[PDB]
Amino acid sequence: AYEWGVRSTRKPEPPPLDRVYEIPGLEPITYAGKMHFMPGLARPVFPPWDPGWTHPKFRRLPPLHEHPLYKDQACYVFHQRCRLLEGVKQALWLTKTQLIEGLPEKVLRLADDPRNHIENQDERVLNAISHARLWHSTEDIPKRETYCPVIVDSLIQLCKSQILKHPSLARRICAQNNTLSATWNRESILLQVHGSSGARLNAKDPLPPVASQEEVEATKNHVLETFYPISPTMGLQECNVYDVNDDTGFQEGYPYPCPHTLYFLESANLRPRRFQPDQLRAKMILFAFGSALAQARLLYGNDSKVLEQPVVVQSVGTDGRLFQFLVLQLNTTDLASDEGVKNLAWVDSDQLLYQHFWCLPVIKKKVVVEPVGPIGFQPETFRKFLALYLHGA
Amino acid sequence: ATSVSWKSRTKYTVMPVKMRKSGGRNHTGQIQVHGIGGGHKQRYRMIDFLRFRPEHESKPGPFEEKVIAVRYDPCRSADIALVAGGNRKRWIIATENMKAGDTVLNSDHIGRMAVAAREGDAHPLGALPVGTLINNVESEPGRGAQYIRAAGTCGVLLRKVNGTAIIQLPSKRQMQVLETCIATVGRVSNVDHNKRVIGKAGRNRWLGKRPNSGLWQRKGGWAGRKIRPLPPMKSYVKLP
Amino acid sequence: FMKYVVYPQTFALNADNWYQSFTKTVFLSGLPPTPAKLEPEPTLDITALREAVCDCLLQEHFFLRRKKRAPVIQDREAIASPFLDQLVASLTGLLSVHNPVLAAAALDCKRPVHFFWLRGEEIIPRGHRKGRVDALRYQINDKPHNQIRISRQLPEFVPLDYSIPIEVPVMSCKPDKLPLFKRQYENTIFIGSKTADPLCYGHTQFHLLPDKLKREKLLKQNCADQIEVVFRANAIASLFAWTGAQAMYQGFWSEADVTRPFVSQGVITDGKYFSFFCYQLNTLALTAQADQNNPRKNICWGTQSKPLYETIEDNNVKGFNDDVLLQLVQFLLNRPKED
Amino acid sequence: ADRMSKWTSKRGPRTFCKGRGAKGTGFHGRDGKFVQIKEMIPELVVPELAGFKLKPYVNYRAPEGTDTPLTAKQLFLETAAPAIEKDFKAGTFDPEHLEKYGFEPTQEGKLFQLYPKNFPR
Amino acid sequence: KARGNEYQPSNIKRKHKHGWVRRLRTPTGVQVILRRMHKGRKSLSH
RNA sequence: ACUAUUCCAAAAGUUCUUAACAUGGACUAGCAAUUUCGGUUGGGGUGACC
RNA sequence: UCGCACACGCUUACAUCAGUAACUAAUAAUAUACUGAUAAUUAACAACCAAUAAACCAAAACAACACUAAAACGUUUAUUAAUUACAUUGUUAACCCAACACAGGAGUGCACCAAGGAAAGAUUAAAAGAAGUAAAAGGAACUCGGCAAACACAAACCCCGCCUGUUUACCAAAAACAUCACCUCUAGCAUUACUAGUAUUAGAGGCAAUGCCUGCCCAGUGACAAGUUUAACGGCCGCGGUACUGACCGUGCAAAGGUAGCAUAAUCACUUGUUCUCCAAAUAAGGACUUGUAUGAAUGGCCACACGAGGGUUUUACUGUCUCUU
RNA sequence: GACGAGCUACCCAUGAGCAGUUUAAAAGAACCAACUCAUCUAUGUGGCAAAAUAGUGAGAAGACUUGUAGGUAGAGGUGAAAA
RNA sequence: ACCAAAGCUAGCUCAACAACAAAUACAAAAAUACACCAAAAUAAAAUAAAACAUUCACCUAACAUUAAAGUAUAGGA
Ligand SMILES: [Mg+2]
Ligand SMILES: [Mg+2]
Ligand SMILES: [Mg+2]
Ligand SMILES: [Mg+2]
Ligand SMILES: [Mg+2]
Ligand SMILES: [Mg+2]
Ligand SMILES: [Mg+2]
Ligand SMILES: [Mg+2]
Ligand SMILES: [Mg+2]
Ligand SMILES: [Mg+2]
Ligand SMILES: [Mg+2]
Ligand SMILES: [Mg+2]
Ligand SMILES: [Mg+2]
Ligand SMILES: [Mg+2]
Ligand SMILES: [Mg+2]
Ligand SMILES: [Mg+2]
Ligand SMILES: [Mg+2]
Ligand SMILES: [Mg+2]
Ligand SMILES: [Mg+2]
Ligand SMILES: [Mg+2]
Ligand SMILES: [Mg+2]
Ligand SMILES: [Mg+2]
Ligand SMILES: [Mg+2]
Ligand SMILES: [Mg+2]
Ligand SMILES: [Mg+2]
Ligand SMILES: [Mg+2]
Ligand SMILES: [Mg+2]
Ligand SMILES: [Mg+2]
Ligand SMILES: [Mg+2]
Ligand SMILES: [Mg+2]
Ligand SMILES: [Mg+2]
Ligand SMILES: [Mg+2]
Ligand SMILES: [Mg+2]
Ligand SMILES: [Mg+2]
Ligand SMILES: [Mg+2]
Ligand SMILES: [Mg+2]
Ligand SMILES: [Mg+2]
Ligand SMILES: [Mg+2]
Ligand SMILES: [Mg+2]
Ligand SMILES: [Mg+2]
Ligand SMILES: [Mg+2]
Ligand SMILES: [Mg+2]
Ligand SMILES: [Mg+2]
Ligand SMILES: [Mg+2]
Ligand SMILES: [Mg+2]
Ligand SMILES: [Mg+2]
Ligand SMILES: [Mg+2]
Ligand SMILES: [Mg+2]
Ligand SMILES: [Mg+2]
Ligand SMILES: [Mg+2]
Ligand SMILES: [Mg+2]
Ligand SMILES: [Mg+2]
Ligand SMILES: [Mg+2]
Ligand SMILES: [Mg+2]
Ligand SMILES: [Mg+2]
Ligand SMILES: [Mg+2]
Ligand SMILES: [Mg+2]
Ligand SMILES: [Mg+2]
Ligand SMILES: [Mg+2]
Ligand SMILES: [Mg+2]
Ligand SMILES: [Mg+2]
Ligand SMILES: [Mg+2]
Ligand SMILES: [Mg+2]
Ligand SMILES: [Mg+2]
Repeated sequence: AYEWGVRSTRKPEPPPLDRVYEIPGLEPITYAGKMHFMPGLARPVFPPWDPGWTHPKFRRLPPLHEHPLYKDQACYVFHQRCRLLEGVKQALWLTKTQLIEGLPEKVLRLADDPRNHIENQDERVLNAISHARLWHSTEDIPKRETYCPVIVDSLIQLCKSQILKHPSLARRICAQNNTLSATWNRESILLQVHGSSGARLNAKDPLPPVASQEEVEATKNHVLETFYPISPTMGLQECNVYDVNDDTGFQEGYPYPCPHTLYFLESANLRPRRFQPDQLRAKMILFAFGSALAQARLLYGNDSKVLEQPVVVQSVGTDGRLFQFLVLQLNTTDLASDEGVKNLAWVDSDQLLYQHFWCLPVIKKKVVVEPVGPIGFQPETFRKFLALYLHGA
Repeated sequence: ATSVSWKSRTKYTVMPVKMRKSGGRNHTGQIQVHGIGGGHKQRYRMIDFLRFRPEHESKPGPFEEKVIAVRYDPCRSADIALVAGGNRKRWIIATENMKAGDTVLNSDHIGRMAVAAREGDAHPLGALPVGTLINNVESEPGRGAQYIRAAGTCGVLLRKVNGTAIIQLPSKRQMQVLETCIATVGRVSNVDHNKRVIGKAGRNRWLGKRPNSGLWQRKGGWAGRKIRPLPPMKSYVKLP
Repeated sequence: FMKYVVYPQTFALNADNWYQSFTKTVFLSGLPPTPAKLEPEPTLDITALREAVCDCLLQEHFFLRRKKRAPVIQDREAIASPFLDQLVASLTGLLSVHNPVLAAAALDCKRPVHFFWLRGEEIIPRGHRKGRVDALRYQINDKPHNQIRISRQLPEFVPLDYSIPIEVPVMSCKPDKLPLFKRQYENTIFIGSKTADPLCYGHTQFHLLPDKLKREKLLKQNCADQIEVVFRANAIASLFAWTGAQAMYQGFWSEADVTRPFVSQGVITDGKYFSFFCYQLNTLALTAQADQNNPRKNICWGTQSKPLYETIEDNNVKGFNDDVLLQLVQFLLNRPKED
Repeated sequence: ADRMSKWTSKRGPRTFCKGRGAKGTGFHGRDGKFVQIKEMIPELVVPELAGFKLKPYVNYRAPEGTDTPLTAKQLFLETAAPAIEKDFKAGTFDPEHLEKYGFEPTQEGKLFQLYPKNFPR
Repeated sequence: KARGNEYQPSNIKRKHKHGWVRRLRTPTGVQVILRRMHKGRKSLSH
């Protein structure tokens, strides 16, 4: 056991007590009388100091066990920034879910409809890319923290323009930074996703379940993958004080009660600061799961049952250059057992919007080889994006 | 005057931690050791040299862990592996062919019948066979391993006497230990570290190494080729 | 070179008269002349929009739970900003079904509007350059809460030669006494979007008022009329820049002047109280040179300050004023003339 | 180098900030915004002057006086002595509780205490 | 190259090296302060 | 002096042993300390001489 | 044509009005610097401006993804954070460090002018000195040397270093040092150096990459453990006889008797060694020859690429260096 | 026995700069500015200057320059040794 | 005739006797926040000895004064 302190650092131990405290019955005479240090006087010891009235700021931090909400049951918290080791695998085991490659076919047929495209699609999306990636900033080369939310919001604005053709879209309201508390029991281990995602799109009307019953029953047979050496819990935050209550960012009787789409941005500049595209997928699976379980226990309640009316949520997530689409159908409120019928997750991953961008003309041998702009454009990714936006109408 | 060492942190972490390098100075500001300074900026990874380290003191038994990744480290010759299991991640020193997506065993258990060693296997010496290749070797049981960490180097178990192992260090000096102590079986990563060639003075400076002096000296008596019979064997066995 | 930073939001005593002095602006109380040329569009639902507006107000001030704040001071800045954003965002789709111009538009979210311009003259008092003649320079750095951008210019509220009995206030002072400060750095002319953008023209803006400038703080400070003026000033600044940028973007400047008057709108907001503004920029030459004989002026029409709601209580909004919604809709329904 | 001149906030770098000796009214806030305490700002207590007759100067032929600086004892005589002889003559004198004459045993009760001297002026 | 310019004035450096504080932090520096008091210097220290 | 060496002693123990400190006395080095570098001399040196 | 601003640093040298006979200006005129009176820079810029637990292995380089030297930068969850108009402080300059109102030293961002500025107190038109332009014919004949200068701005061969780097602030920038490489010695190990390392590692040195090599010597002096070591200090022979030379022979002495190379050298002297080439002529330069009796092998020997503000020689071209000055 | 590392030598933190051209290349590669040094000559020698000026020169993504701020102190420091 | 020149005081020497108040050790003169504090180790050499190696009065201490006495002694004697 090589210890991790360095004696040279560790706060200096008390000077060994002056020997006049070694003599029974004797009164050590100390400089406590002069209220300042003196040599030649023995050194005093002092009562632990008690300012009988407690000042709120300067006081010694309340020891943690003292709290009312404190519980002795270890609880694993997951929040906005938690990093999971095996992203989708772990995500699923925590969630008791199975993943399917493509998006649901309904949303597909939405996307590919000749009718649902904008006026000039490529014009608009290329212009949104160029704006967010270049035109929105004063400086030549903007950073990720600005342009990522700019691109996501610009997409959202191109889709908001569809409300004229499809005026069922007035049913939706956006919400930023929403306290979300979802507590459940999974296989003797207590898991709670607690915190704020970036952006929530709420719908006035719930979402129609996208899985045929065949999918459900076939999901009942699926064997969950196990990663042995790794506890499923790894990448979470242990805690001894938490609240078990089912909360979504809103009180009773909210006019836009049903969570529709969640938006997860990666805005950071450092590579290691962001999420790896896998861990992102995980994070948004668990969170989508949360948004689902919230309503599930709102409209039905804490009882552990399988759902007769399947919940469905969506999530999009972003580098600003690269997207992850996800749709989550909650099928079960009893996850303690491992052997029941499982929720379903569709994930369209790593959908590249553009390849790479150039803000300055790239020049070789006194010629301009490459102009400024995006290289490559996938109308596919946007197609799916709009699609996920349009799913309620 | 006074300086503090950067080496202060209590918690084990996998995350790379920034550190202040000191060319050759002691805590006074004097120069202890010439030649050091101006390296490239380096982070330090916390390396667990105690390979068998039960995660919770509740369940004592033999471990298994997984290799997640293998990375270059600036601090040592050796390549390091990021290994996790249960709820903990830890860096340990990587044996030659350990690759990502892998399984590595730790055990303190001594069976009569010995065992068959994979590379990454950490074991009590006395439970290994008598010709094996070992590295990251501990002095006294529980201490953490000190000997045989460098790149491409490996030691060898010689014989087993009296409930005690005898091994051979890379200096070809032999070492006498209790059999109870843990060692990893194999050779350390990056075995061609020997044959790397510094191309230019620069690379040497990049390593943090400043030139030798320019003061010309005469070679003293001490110079020559010395031929010594081997030094006697180190025994960490304390007699009753 | 050296310039004066002109802030929209200000603690200065009378900023209005000062900024008119800067900008060559003339202030007219009351909304611009109603363009009776309107087609019989108003089939609009005031109940659907009462609904839509109070949705935001209530999500914000009641339903939506934020990680508990220790102040309990319930910052109006952190409170209103999301309400404002979600309000513009919500209303846009709705009114755009009637007014499709807003479907093609891009909404600007907290992004800078810059402007740079020359005005007046100075014999420089101190320095080794003392006694010499220098132009006075200003730079507006703005960060409106929301702007709206379109691909075509908005119709002028009056002709370009239109004149008024009211004259631009000339302050006797140097602006420093306002207070104002000279700090030099890069001078940017910016619309929120680079020149390359397809949307060259501003529609409206939305300025949430900063915490310093809350009403209550002003009445504590023994400041009465200032409550109004704070609004005024802000408009006369931002709008101006907002307009100017556009002009500059079209190739206009102080020596090319302007062919076709530029116009944008603005909405200035303390979370409860609103005010409504229209800027018509005519003269882009404030350089003393072009200025000597220059007849035209720049104009802002504005609304007296006014509440939206009164006293939200327990998921109900007690006080409400349709008037607000009405002029809001007015603004938001403004259109490029069609050919 | 200037040795002789005094050190002021005006001489140093950016980082050097030294107040000229005005008194501090507050503490720093959460956001970094600065916080004032209404109770740290000195509040001047001013009577109405209009109602009374007094002036900044006095008539010249108005007399000066025999100069008696106030002594502890004089004070004791004017205030404490009459009541004291009053209640010793009555025989109701209680050397134990002197509080009826105005004596205060210890000062920590009252608003303005003399010895630790709580009040500015 | 050309010399005599040696003193690059810094206030933080002036007061960190010759500052009253720094003198008091050492027995020797105190001796200095004293020696200067005994000669009645106007300036005890920076 | 000091840094290491090696030793007898001293201390603790066993019936001859030594873990870190550590004292006295020696040894062997390294690092070093104090101090000098005579006179004649057909200038001084080399030679020769006293 | 070194302009504007900031940081640092300077302190009122800044501003207005009045004064200057003299004091500052190295002169005057008048005044940013001398004198007096009186004023003055205003916070949004800047300084001040939270902790304790907890997850996070994954660079910046228009960052797609990678490179090797492995790279500073913060989000969120939880626990408490005095809650309340206005706190305090810096804001002038033509400025600083060089004793000067010094041709010098001075970091950053933007600009090459939209900004800043004057080389000449007045004449005269001597010599000598400084800087510049041009010059017939000639083209290095100058001279230690083509130093400087030029309508030239090309080639070649040498010695020494391998190379980019460093050194004597202020007489030496090199052939010195360092350096990749090669080599010896010393080390078996834990919280302040070395090192949060562990013998492919880390220290004390040596010599200078590559290529071919690196011979014999432990007697002396060290060094290590009596014995062992020279990629430790250090050494590496005579005297005669023989077919002008001496393979061969005698004998002595040494611990071994100097090899492979190389050679009149940056190598005591003799010495301008002998000869060949170069030139009309060479104590120069290159090639050979060569006992250097004082070359010579990691106190490194030998070639060779590239490299050199190193040190020499040739040629082209060019010229006021020179004939010989104007 | 005090005092000095604001110069300079060396670190230690911590900021900042390197345009164009050639190159598959940011390769202790080329060309050439800013920047950095200081070869060679002439001025200058109580100088503009107690080491400068003018030309001329080498390096110029590196063992590179440089800002602020700490650190080592004379029987010592520090040194790509020039005492 | 310029430049200059002269004053006698300021104080000194030796010896006897015996303006609050605020603020100050943050970079002193900055009312106000969580710690640490503090400590000691022969004086040396220059110089005398005609050099320099053992040694070289005073140099710390109080103890004075008149003597014993430059004596007994100690010294590369
Ligand atoms: Mg290292
Ligand atoms: Mg070496
Ligand atoms: Mg050497
Ligand atoms: Mg001074
Ligand atoms: Mg200051
Ligand atoms: Mg300053
Ligand atoms: Mg300053
Ligand atoms: Mg000086
Ligand atoms: Mg300097
Ligand atoms: Mg002596
Ligand atoms: Mg002699
Ligand atoms: Mg003599
Ligand atoms: Mg003689
Ligand atoms: Mg003679
Ligand atoms: Mg002799
Ligand atoms: Mg000065
Ligand atoms: Mg004068
Ligand atoms: Mg200024
Ligand atoms: Mg003249
Ligand atoms: Mg002449
Ligand atoms: Mg001439
Ligand atoms: Mg000629
Ligand atoms: Mg000649
Ligand atoms: Mg001649
Ligand atoms: Mg010649
Ligand atoms: Mg030349
Ligand atoms: Mg010429
Ligand atoms: Mg030669
Ligand atoms: Mg060289
Ligand atoms: Mg170079
Ligand atoms: Mg020199
Ligand atoms: Mg130098
Ligand atoms: Mg020189
Ligand atoms: Mg060699
Ligand atoms: Mg060399
Ligand atoms: Mg020997
Ligand atoms: Mg030979
Ligand atoms: Mg030969
Ligand atoms: Mg010779
Ligand atoms: Mg020889
Ligand atoms: Mg040899
Ligand atoms: Mg040798
Ligand atoms: Mg040599
Ligand atoms: Mg030799
Ligand atoms: Mg080469
Ligand atoms: Mg050359
Ligand atoms: Mg060179
Ligand atoms: Mg060189
Ligand atoms: Mg320094
Ligand atoms: Mg470059
Ligand atoms: Mg280069
Ligand atoms: Mg010339
Ligand atoms: Mg060059
Ligand atoms: Mg070169
Ligand atoms: Mg310092
Ligand atoms: Mg010191
Ligand atoms: Mg150096
Ligand atoms: Mg030397
Ligand atoms: Mg020498
Ligand atoms: Mg005082
Ligand atoms: Mg002496
Ligand atoms: Mg003597
Ligand atoms: Mg004498
Ligand atoms: Mg003495």
